[PDB]
Amino acid sequence: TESYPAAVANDIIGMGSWRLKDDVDPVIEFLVARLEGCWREILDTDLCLYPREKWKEQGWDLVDSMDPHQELEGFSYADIPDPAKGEAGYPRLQLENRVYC
Amino acid sequence: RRPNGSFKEDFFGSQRDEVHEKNQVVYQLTRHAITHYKKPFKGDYSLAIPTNLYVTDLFLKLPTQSISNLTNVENHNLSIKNKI
Amino acid sequence: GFAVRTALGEETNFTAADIKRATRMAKKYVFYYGFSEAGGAGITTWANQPYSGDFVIGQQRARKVVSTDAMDAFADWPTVSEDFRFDAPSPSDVTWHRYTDEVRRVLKG
Amino acid sequence: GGEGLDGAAAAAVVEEAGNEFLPLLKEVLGQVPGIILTGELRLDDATLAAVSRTLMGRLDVVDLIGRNTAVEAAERVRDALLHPETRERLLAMRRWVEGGPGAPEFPPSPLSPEQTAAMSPSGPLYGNLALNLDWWRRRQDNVISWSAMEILMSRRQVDLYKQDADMTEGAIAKLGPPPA
Amino acid sequence: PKRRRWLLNNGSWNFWFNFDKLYSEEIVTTWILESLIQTYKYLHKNTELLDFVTNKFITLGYIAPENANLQSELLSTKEIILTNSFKRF
Amino acid sequence: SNWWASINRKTGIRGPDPAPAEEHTNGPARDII
Amino acid sequence: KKSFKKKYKDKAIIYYEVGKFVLNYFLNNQLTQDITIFGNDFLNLKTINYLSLYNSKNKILLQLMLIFGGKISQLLSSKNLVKSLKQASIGMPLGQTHLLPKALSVLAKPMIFSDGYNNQNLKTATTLLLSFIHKRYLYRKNLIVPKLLSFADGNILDEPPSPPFSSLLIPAKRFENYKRFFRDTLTGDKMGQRKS
Amino acid sequence: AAAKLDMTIFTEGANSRWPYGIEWLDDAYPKPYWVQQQEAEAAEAQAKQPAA
Amino acid sequence: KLVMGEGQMTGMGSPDLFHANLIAREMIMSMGMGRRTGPIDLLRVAATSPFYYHTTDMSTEQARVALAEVVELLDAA
Amino acid sequence: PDPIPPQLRRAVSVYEAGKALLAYITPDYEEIARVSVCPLNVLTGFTLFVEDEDKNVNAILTRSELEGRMVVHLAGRCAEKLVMGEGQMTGMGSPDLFHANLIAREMIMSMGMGRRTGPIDLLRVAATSEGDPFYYHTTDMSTEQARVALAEVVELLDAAEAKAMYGLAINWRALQALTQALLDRGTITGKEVAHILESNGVIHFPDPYTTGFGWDPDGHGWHWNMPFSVKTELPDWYKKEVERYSY
Amino acid sequence: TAGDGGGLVGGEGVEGSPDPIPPQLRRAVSVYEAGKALLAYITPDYEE
Amino acid sequence: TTGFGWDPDGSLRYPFKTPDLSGARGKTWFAGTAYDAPRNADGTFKHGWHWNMPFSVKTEL
Repeated sequence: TESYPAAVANDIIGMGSWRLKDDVDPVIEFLVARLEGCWREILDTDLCLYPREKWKEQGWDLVDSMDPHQELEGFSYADIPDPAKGEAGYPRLQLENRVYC
Repeated sequence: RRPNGSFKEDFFGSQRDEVHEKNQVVYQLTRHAITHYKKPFKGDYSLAIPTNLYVTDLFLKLPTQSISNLTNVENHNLSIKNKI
Repeated sequence: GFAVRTALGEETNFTAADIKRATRMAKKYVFYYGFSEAGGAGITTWANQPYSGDFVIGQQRARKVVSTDAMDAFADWPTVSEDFRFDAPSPSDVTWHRYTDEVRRVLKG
Repeated sequence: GGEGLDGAAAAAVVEEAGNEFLPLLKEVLGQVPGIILTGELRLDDATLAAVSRTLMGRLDVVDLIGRNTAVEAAERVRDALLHPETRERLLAMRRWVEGGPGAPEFPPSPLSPEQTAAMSPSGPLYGNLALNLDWWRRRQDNVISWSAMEILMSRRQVDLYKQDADMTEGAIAKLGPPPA
Repeated sequence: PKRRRWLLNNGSWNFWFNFDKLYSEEIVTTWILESLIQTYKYLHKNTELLDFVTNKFITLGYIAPENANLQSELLSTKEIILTNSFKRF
Repeated sequence: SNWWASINRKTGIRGPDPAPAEEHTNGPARDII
Repeated sequence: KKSFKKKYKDKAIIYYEVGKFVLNYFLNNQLTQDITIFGNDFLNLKTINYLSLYNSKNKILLQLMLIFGGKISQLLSSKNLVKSLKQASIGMPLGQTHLLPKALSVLAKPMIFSDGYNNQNLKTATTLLLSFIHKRYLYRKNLIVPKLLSFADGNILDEPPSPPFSSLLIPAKRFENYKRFFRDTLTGDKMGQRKS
Repeated sequence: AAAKLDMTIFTEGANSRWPYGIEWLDDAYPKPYWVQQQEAEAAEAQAKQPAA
Repeated sequence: KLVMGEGQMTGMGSPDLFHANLIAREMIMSMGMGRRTGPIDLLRVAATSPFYYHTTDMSTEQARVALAEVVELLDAA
Repeated sequence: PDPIPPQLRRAVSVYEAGKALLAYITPDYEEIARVSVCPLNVLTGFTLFVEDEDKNVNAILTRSELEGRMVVHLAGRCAEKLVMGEGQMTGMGSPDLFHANLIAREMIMSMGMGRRTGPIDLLRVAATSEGDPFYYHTTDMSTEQARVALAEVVELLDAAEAKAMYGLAINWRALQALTQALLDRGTITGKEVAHILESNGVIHFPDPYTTGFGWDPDGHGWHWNMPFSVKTELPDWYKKEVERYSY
Repeated sequence: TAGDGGGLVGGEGVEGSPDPIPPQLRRAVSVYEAGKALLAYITPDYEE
Repeated sequence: TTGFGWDPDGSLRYPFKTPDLSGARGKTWFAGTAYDAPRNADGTFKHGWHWNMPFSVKTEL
């Protein structure tokens, strides 16, 4: 059985299970992975996740401009194609947040 | 188990039995298969009742499948099985 | 069986023992002996000849010879030697249909 | 002539076998207006024989294999002419396979000398050799048919070949073009 | 010994009986898909918990794929960690 | 009344009284044992 | 080189077991919302029989969720390599040069490292569902009519018994030539050979 | 009159020819060769029926 | 099925169902109580100890009719 | 002299050259031990691979490894078709075809890698009580299930055939060198295969699971998930008999 | 219940057999047996 | 039991005698054409399915 220090661990996880990865630039990927790995390795005895009724119940953890009322249950980034130029909704914007205490 | 057969009067033709005793055996066999299901001491570990075998194959065995839609096989995806 | 049914007015398992016997005979009527009209004459492309009882792992009883079922088997001449046995190719399930329909015609008449 | 040929067999023996392939191939090449046949494109018997022997096989078994098979192979040999990039490759393959005094040490390559470098490590298309087999497929069908003849054969092949199936007539009349 | 129970080769291929395979296959397929989809929909809303527990488990220890020559249950430290992780995230 | 007069095998078989949907559930473990 | 390959392997392996235990804990300890408990995930034959015969559809769906937690966990956490392979580089879908790097990525399956399920889970799942279907006649009871009745499809019509029962040697003598024909014409001596 | 039976006899009368009263038969089996010969001779005979 | 709703049924009664079926089989294929099948014996007991109890070599078009009659007996019951 | 005729020697040499070349440039594949064409004037040929015990069979196989094996198995038949023409193909490459078909049926019916069947198990390898070492347990399928599985198997196989053809076409010079070495010597070792292939500019296949693809400061149309359907035509008597038993 | 199979007992505590036999599974058994006895009573000349 | 049975429409016999593609749900991939996935009454896909899932769904026609 083998173990690894937490720095090596947070480098294998990477931008682990963000839902909007694969469209994120490699520099932004590097920075997000490093920052969140630092939070996980240094503050790992008190790092809660922010109270969910403040941000994650309204659905502000993944925001799409083509589906602001969230009728696709939060899979709009997959069910809806990209609008073409001049179409209603161009240009499309999507956000992903994470908040801790 | 210390060890009826109809394969003897079908292919070899023995028929070493009066018709009356054979008829009586048929009567009692039908009545026993049909009406001795789950009756104390008359209906027990008896292979002459088909519902006992149904229960056995329902709980012990795993789901049996239908026949196949292939050719050169028997009914399932298999060949004819050894004669001896 | 038909007498019990015509007396009681209701079917029974007595018929169950009759038709079995009759069915055997009816097949022997159509296939082996060639009495029917299955083909224009009664000659059929397949029959099942009996084997001798010498092949069965047999026993012996102290009984008398059966009246009909075993005294009518005096007319059969079974097969006794194994390398001279003839079995034609089995029928084709469209020919078996018509042959067993002849068996049915005999029984119904 | 039937001196002792029984009359019954003396009629089936003058069948005019129809053994060979080139007389069948020319009846098909006669449908394209560009080609003229010798002994706008000018082709002779040596070129046709070599192309066919490369693409189809032995050239005097047209009766053993059928006439639908020959007609399909003739369609393919017709489309294998009509542009020289493949014609020259087929002739060079024939010549290497025979192996006379003029065997050109190997046939030509199937890829242009440009696309070989377009997929070399120093090229735009190198990484394409790393994707799944799901990116390499040459067919896509959203409606799957009840026949396997319609899955692993092309449409022209189905029309030519379906008369040999072991199905009823109402079944065979359900395959190929709905023109019926 | 040929097969004698041909029934249909006109719009399908069928033999005598087999009047129950389409139904059984539809049932099996739909049930497996629905189960997979409910699993996906649950895990889709708990991604931070997945990341955190993965970090902890990697630093605790695990058996490498190649180092196994010859996961049915969890040890005790891993259970403390998983319980607290459900409480925090 | 005569509810048994309107019993249909295609559209669904149901008695008169409204769907005794009582149920409760523990986890799969506390159910198996 | 080997570093990245083992990174992929280990990430897959850890995400599997993490997602599996997370679904275990959730279903056992939080769907019900005394003492925290952890299941043992093994399905016997007696247990399959109990679940097949006496439980509703939702109990079966819960058992299946337990079986597939780990695969879904791997799925949620993998990097689709198509983007990385066709951005660091640039008939068949690899022939399209038009479109947009974003919609040129849905033309075929994502390049996940760990795809394809594990045979034990598939065996378990299908065994459970097949027990349910074939030992429980919901909505179709007229399908008990052909049970324990064989219709004599591929065989000889009237065949008499054999030495264990009847000391007659003709059916075996014909079975031998049947086996000769099978070897010579249909199969061969081994898998792969055109004929003998 | 109650001493009769309803036993069905399939190949009876008009059902003495190729379909033999089976309805699903021409969707399971290609028509044999001797059946085709029978149909041909019967067609030509019955077409000679008006001309005879 | 009438009380608990047709969805929440268990396999508890699958053996008794198979008993009833068996009755309808003998009445049709062993006692000649069928109407279109009449008095003929069709079943054979498979001498063995997949698992089968009965065997029959009747044609396919007669098997159709006999099974239709078993089914309508069960529907009426 | 030579007991063997020319064109037979040429065909077997091209076959073995194609198979060895594609087994060389494929990542994670085994090591070539011997490539021989008609050894001792016995009409035969083979490409032998080095059997390793470092392999632990309990290790699972990823999708890319199985696809690589499929391509290697189709390589030799595609080499024949590309060098000598379709009309000169023999049936010599039949066991390779059999093994490629085994692989493509087990990915779809044993590992659930088909997107249209799904996670359903229909095949099971099994070892004999020890002729071949193994056999398979199958499951009786309907016509719809079986046609949907067949479409996928055909897709896999023709894709693998296209990849083998490209892998041979971009290495024409090394293919020529290898078949000429075989025509002249008739038996070469793995060491010399490597040497002949490297001195002629062999081009390896990329491996996508060994690169970084990251970044460090130290340097419409189709959709892959479209819904499908199967088309069937049942008659009316058939629909009647299905409603009779659907109750 | 034999070498393995099983799945019919209900009081053994093992993973097969739940300990108190949940109540929704007792209502069903009672409904079953009640329907069977009711039909065997109103049938003329059945057993007693 | 003579005179009992079921009628060909389903009734017991005693002895003598479109989805709404309105909001965002209309912007999904094909959304109306023949290449769309099967939908429920309210416009959600059939089994709870989304184009993300790794398995396709069988269109009825």
